Amino acid sequence: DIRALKTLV
Repeated sequence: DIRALKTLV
């Protein structure tokens, strides 16, 4: 879930 700044998945 938390990595960098998610947009599409």
